[PDB]
Amino acid sequence: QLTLRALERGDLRFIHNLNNNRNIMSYWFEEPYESFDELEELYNKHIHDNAERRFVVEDAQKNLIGLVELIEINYIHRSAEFQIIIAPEHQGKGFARTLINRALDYSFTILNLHKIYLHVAVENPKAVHLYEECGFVEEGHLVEEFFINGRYQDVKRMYILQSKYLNRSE
Amino acid sequence: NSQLTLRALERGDLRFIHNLNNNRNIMSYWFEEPYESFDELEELYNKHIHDNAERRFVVEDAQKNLIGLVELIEINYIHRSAEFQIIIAPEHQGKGFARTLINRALDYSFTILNLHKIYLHVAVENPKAVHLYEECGFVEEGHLVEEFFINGRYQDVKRMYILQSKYLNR
Amino acid sequence: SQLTLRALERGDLRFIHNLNNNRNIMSYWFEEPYESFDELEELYNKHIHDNAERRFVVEDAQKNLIGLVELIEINYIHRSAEFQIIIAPEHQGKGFARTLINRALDYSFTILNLHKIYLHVAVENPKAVHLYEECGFVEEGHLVEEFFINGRYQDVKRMYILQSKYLN
Amino acid sequence: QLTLRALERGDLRFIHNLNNNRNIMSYWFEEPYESFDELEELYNKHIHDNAERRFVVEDAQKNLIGLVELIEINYIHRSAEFQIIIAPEHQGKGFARTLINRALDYSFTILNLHKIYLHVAVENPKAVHLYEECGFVEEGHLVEEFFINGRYQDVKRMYILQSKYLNRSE
Amino acid sequence: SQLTLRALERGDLRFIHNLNNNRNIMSYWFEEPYESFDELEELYNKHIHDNAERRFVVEDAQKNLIGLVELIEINYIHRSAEFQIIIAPEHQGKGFARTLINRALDYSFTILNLHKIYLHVAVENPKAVHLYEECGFVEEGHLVEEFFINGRYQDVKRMYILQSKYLN
Amino acid sequence: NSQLTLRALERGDLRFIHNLNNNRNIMSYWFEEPYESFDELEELYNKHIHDNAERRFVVEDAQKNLIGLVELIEINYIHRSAEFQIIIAPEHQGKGFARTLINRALDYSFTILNLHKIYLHVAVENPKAVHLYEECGFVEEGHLVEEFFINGRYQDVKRMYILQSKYLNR
Amino acid sequence: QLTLRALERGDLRFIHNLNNNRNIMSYWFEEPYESFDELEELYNKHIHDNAERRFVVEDAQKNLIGLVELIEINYIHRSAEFQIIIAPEHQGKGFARTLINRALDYSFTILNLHKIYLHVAVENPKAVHLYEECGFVEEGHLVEEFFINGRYQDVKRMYILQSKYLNRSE
Amino acid sequence: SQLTLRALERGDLRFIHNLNNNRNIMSYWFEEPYESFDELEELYNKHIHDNAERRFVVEDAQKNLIGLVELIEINYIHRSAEFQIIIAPEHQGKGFARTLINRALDYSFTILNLHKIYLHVAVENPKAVHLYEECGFVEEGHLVEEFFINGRYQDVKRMYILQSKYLN
Amino acid sequence: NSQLTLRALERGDLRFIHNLNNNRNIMSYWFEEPYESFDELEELYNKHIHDNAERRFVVEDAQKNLIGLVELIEINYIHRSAEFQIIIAPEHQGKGFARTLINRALDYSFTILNLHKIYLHVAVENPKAVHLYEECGFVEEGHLVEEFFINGRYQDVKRMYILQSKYLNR
Amino acid sequence: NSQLTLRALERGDLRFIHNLNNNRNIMSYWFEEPYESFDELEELYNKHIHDNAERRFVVEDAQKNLIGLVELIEINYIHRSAEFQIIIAPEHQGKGFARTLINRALDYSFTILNLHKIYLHVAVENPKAVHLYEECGFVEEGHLVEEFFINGRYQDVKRMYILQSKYLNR
Amino acid sequence: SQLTLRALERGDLRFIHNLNNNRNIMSYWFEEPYESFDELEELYNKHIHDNAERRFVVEDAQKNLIGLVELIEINYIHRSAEFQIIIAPEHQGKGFARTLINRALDYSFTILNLHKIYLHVAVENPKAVHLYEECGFVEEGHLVEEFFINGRYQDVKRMYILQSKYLN
Amino acid sequence: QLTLRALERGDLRFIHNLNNNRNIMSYWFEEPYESFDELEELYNKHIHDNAERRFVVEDAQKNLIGLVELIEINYIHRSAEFQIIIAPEHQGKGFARTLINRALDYSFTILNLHKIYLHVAVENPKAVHLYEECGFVEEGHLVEEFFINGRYQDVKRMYILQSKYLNRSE
Repeated sequence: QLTLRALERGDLRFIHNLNNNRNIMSYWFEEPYESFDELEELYNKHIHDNAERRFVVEDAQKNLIGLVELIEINYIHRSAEFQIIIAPEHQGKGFARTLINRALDYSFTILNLHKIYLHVAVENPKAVHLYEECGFVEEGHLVEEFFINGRYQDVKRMYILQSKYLNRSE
Repeated sequence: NSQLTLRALERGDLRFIHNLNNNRNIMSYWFEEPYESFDELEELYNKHIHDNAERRFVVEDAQKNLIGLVELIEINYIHRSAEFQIIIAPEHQGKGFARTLINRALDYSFTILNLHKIYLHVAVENPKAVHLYEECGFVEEGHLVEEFFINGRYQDVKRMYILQSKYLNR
Repeated sequence: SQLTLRALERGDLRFIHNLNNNRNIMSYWFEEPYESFDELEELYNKHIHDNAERRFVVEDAQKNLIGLVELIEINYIHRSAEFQIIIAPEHQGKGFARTLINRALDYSFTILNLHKIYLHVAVENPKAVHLYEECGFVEEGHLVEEFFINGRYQDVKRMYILQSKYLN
Repeated sequence: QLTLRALERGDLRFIHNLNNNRNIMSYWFEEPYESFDELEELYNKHIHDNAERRFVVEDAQKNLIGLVELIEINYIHRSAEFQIIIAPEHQGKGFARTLINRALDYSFTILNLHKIYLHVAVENPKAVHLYEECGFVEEGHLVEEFFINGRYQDVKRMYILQSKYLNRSE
Repeated sequence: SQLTLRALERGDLRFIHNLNNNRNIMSYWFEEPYESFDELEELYNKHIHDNAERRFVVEDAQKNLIGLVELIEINYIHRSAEFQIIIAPEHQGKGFARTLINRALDYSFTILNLHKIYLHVAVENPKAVHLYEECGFVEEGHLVEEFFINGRYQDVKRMYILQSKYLN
Repeated sequence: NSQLTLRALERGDLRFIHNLNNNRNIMSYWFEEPYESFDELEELYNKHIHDNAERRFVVEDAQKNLIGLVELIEINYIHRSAEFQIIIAPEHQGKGFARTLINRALDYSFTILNLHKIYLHVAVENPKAVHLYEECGFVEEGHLVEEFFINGRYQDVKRMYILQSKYLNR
Repeated sequence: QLTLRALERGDLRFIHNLNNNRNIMSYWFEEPYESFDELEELYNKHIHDNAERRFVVEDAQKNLIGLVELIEINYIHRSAEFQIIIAPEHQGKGFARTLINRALDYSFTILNLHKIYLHVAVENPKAVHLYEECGFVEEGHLVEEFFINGRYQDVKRMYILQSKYLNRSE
Repeated sequence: SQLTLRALERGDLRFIHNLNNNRNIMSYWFEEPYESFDELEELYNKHIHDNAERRFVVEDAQKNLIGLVELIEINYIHRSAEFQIIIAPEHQGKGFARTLINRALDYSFTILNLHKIYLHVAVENPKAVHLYEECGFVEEGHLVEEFFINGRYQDVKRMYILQSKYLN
Repeated sequence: NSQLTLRALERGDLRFIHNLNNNRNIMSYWFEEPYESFDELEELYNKHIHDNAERRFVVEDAQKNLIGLVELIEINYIHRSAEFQIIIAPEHQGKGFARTLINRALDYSFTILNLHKIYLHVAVENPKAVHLYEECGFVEEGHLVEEFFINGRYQDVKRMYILQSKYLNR
Repeated sequence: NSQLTLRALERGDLRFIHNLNNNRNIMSYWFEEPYESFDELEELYNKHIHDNAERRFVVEDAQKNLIGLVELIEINYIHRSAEFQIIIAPEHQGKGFARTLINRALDYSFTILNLHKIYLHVAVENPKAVHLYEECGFVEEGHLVEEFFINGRYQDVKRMYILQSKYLNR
Repeated sequence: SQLTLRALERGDLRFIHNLNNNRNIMSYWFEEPYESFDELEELYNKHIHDNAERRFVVEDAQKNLIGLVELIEINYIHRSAEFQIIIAPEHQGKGFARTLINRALDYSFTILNLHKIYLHVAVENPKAVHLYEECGFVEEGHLVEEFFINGRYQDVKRMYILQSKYLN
Repeated sequence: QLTLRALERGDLRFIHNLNNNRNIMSYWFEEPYESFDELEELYNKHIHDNAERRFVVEDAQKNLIGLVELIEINYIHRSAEFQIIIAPEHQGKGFARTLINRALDYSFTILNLHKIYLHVAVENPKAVHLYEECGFVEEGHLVEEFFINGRYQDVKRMYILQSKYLNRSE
């Protein structure tokens, strides 16, 4: 029922809405301010940048569900950072696990990456737990790494390896 | 009240900005010349799309009437300071929006941008505005003598500030 | 209160093009009455950010375009500028010049903080000379054969007014 | 009833038609081939070129009657070449003399030129005679100057001076 | 006679975008199935004048887009090129491949004056290998763990045909 | 007949040119590859707008149906020569337009461009076209051996010419 | 004995040395890091910028003594910020007062400015006192305005007016 | 015969830079005495092909640079220009001004075919006013508080001479 | 000791940097590929002249021998963090410069740039370097699993940090 | 004599050209203003490197002294005409080089460029030059009235020509 | 230990130009032996930042240039690259090839983290084929009439080695 | 003893000398005028043009002997035009046949071309004969193809095929 596809110029109004939402951008440790023009100019700049893959998530109806991104893709170390956003209107419909799996399938069966890692607020224990259920393991607890809502907060760095993902069941 | 929102300035808001920027009585509050072609406005908007030293916001109510403008300018990377400036459109002056909007600007400065100090300039000959700012936590740190040429003569201005520690501990 | 000056905009260029291609009108500015819309628009573009001029269109309360007022050669150090004005043919003879001249001076002296505004006017236009005198300008020069206009060289008055005089 | 005005981009389709007409271009010693794109690109190139003035001729109805041009304007010698075309549909309505006078008025009373000259085929004696009636005098008979319709042809160069034009009647 | 090859055009890019973002299809070309329309269109623009490739869309008599055929890495001296073809899902199983393969060879050999056409095909696609053999291609290589596809490295056949064989 | 006209190629004629340029049976007569995207065609058209070494014409009948193409290429400034090439669209082949169009091209070459020599190439294996050109005054000056690769083999072509003096004295 | 002249490209090595000196840049509230290339590229950028005047100070021997700058020159308000540096090797030779006077003469008798202001650390009372002796008066005491050597510090803003400078003695 | 005017060249810019940064000299031209060599050289470059000015350096027989003469704001239609001249400090008081003024007029009137040359001169420089009168210039304006110079606004004479007067 | 100095990287230091960047044993400490043409180095240096997100320093002794390199990268404007990296040239390893240089980098970060947190990466399999950093006040916040490909296999790295408040209060 | 050679103008000849172009007495023969900075000369030389409408030559003797300049300008592609102009440097005037150089220019025009007609302009008030040209085969085709402003007044000029057929059959 | 690979630099281009214009040498790479220094240098410039290749020059202990080694068509996903090597004529026959081949493999497998290195070698060069076999490469293709070389089409072996085999 | 190698920028002075020599350029039907700047700019333009190969000929001493070029290389028809120049000082030393063979070897054994053709004046029978001895055969006698030294002249077009060159001896 859910499909990941490449980000397109016609999806930019959707991204713009997310990028200016304080409560969504807080999960990505980003400032919730971006004019359409900054957004669109940065999109243009990175069209041919091989160090990132940005995906939009659609349901069968072709409602826009959210965003998945693989960034800082490094081709010697074969690692990338994974980050995901599910739009407020679709939060709590049970789609996260499916989309995490899609991202990992893409990473490990298409791009042939070795390692995917992510950052998650220590004060978001529900997401830490979801990630662990999907196979990620804590490799760091970064102290006062990000300033979020008036104070410095700690974050977990978590990872999963291609070997585990592909071979755990063997 | 909670009805008001601050959001990034967008290209579709420029006709509203053009109107304020060509209004002598609105520009006088910012000590700026009330002359700007749409082309100058737009080309400067284009020039500063990626300028990290400013944040320009448009104020809207629940029905999306444009209420005014809030800007943080001269944002400094080391000293962690910025200048706050505001414009409430004539038809909305005196409604009680100002205190709310000042608090929103400070929240953005202190809880998102992680700045140390916000300062502003306001005319000595506008004592009721000075009073309002005092009630909002700003304190006078300077009284600049004959600083700006306005309406045929030079005027004095107060320089007023507030620090992050004070805002966050009130 | 009825007449207002506002910055020249791209949508006003057809009006300007019309005045700029009118022989009678451009003779008051000592300018050649030929300018394609492309030359006009390209020069407009070129000077968007030029701090040395301020070009204004005059509008009545109904938003009819009445004329143009310009402050040019604005100098940073000397604090002087040249003033020029055109009232469209369909609106001359309605007594608007005085109001418009005073608005230009108010702008120069209360907003731009200039020290001196000067202008040039044909010696053969004594009515305009008299009007400028009534508004406080005084002759400081009688330029001999300064401009070629309709087959002959003509003389022009240079007239000025200071900030100190205007504000007092 | 006739008016000369600056050539505009919206008159280019009219010029294009003239510029591709063998029997009209022969009077100007030009090749009758010009794509709209060549025409338009050359127009663009010369927008700010002070060495030429191109005019379109209209009647009161605002029918396009023809073209008058002053080219190779030199500002030390104060001379320019005059050339005119009346569209086929308006030839023989007696407009040439009026338009020659307009061009001379412009040259001598606006641009303050000293001398206007023109070239006319020796085999176009009617035009040589019209020009003489309007004050031009032959200063040259250029031998085999131009290749026109399969052979080299001779042309008259003719001129008029500002002094004569302005002062003849005095 | 029903199917035709013609040059790829800008109006065909939505069709290509669809195939280029389809995982199943792009697996036949050993390519990553992600390409924004902007990347596609920008690369199209970049290669307009590139003599080293010829990209074709396949159309039936009704002008339905059936697939794509490409001649790439066309070499000037060696007179070789790589052939690749995609038939859209909605049109596979209709027996068009043979016709299309022959059209690509006709183009290469009767129009471009090439000496050799080669292709790559997954060892795990024996039906495609057999089809290419029927059309005159012969295996010249069995490339070991050449491409990573769906979580593992796969082997591919390299197959070729010469102009001399095709024309005789 | 006199119904046919030659005129400069224009941007609005390019869809017609695209059609001919992608037709294998039309391009074979010019020894050119029948593949050209509209973008290649248009960008090359743009590139050559001001190229004085060619003249490209479109043929139209009285009702403005597009009949074909005539081109003079490789026009040389010193040697006063050019290559003539023609295409009559399939639906108009065999109507008797060709002789007229060849005469129009020669008239343009000799009476307007003042060229000395026009030459052309035509397939030896198309003897009836060779004959037509002979009837039109062209004479064979070469028989180029295996000059062009066409349809899987090399073909010979005649090189045929006509001089200005012959055309103008017939 | 001392002369102020425009900054030149051959003075850039001198400026580079000052700009990378922690104890000199602290007086200007600037970070003491600037590659020659950043310096030179910024110089190039600002060649025609009318909002600043940068001067080098020489003695009769043509030793480079220091730097004087007028920045943020505003031509409606007629104000500018003054800042000065005397090289370490020339500190304490009694040149500051002379160079302050030179700067004020330039400001008020050449550029026709109305007001010059400066910023000086509250913890640099000797300089505050020198400035007062030269006619500047405190108009502000800016609280925690700048981060300097591990902590936020206060600064005085001080000014002098053209009227006072020119007319005090009258 | 000893003194000559020739076009300004790139190798003369150090001389100009020196005069342009000299307070006493630039006061005669009502200009700010600050110009980096880069601003000077960049402006020189910008105006290489500008037809509205002619800048000259003055040389004696030994090729010593004596001064500068400029014809600026040359107008195409009105056939007027402004003349300005500087004689380097080391060469003032040698009586060269008269010769140089006449050379500038010869250029304007016998080469550029101008109708009018005008200049501006400080009212507080009566010796220069007298010299220009001796060379045929006459006052046509007394501009009030036209330029700010050394802390105060000063008046300047505008003076002119016509081609007809010069050639006869 | 006090003999060592940090200063901005300059173009004349690039041959020294080229040497380190092409040394497999030096680059291994930074998890980077030891291949960089002088042209790549120089062009990237040019590209980043005005990049405010990094500070690159060269270390010199009293006699100006080049000792090594210190860099603060990924400097963030909001979170007030940066990554610290160091290289001591082979001939100067083991001399006792490292502790000094680490303290100099922290002083710059905390007393000039006003950063909140400095972190670094160091190989788990280089325990003595880990120990040194611990003695210098860094604490382990992560142990990144198979993070980098080095010499034919993946290696783990410690992520270690220090905060401004700790450095400034020691 | 046969000692003289014509060759293409080169960049290393521009100082010689600068000298002639700034000489009032040399430029008067061409009716041009004797003012040209080296930069104007050089930049125009650069602009016209590929201009096919002119051929500029430098004259040298056997010992390579620069003798003068010969130019063919306004070379027309259809009409097969050009304007001939010459300058003999002052020190070489009166030596008998002129007739030779005129014949060399005509040989180039008629035997290499295949032009039909060469014309020139020469002052009516320089009758001995007119005579020389007549002896060289040029014939007067015009007497242009007050064509050029020279030395304070307008002067008349002869327009003289020679045709290819006459030159080639003498 | 005597021989080293280092990145190609601008100062090494004369050496490369010499090899690139040598017919005998370039025949081993199936390349045309013509390249002006300007084409070479311009292409070098173009590819400075191209991540898909690594070009190396080989030096002995005395810094004499011995040869060139290149890793090209480096692929991001498949983790494959093509290896090619040239030893200058004056240095062939000294037994350096083995060392250099192993250095290229060490780079590919221990630094670039590649999965597969392949190469092409003329069937008519059995000595080179044997040397590559000794270094662990195995034939995966025999490409028929792949390259035109000295008047005829020649066959080439494609040979490969995997990371797993090299590291174990 | 003779070697062909790619043309280089340091050979341009040699080419310039040839390109300005009337008696050498006549063999190539080119105008003998080319400034160094035109030459060098055209060289630059064509650096990457795959449709030509330009070679210089050296002897063992590394004297520059002449030039060989393959131009208009077409990669579908596999044909190119061959042209050669031997410098005047080396004419008649018997090098032509060797250099023709070198060019043919390059064409047919390196570039894999099918056909090489050339143009040679009918009035240069010695060269026609040399070419025939080297295997070229006349395929055309082009009538009044080129204007050379005051009149139109005829030229032979001659060719040789790869099949003949490679297989004649088999």
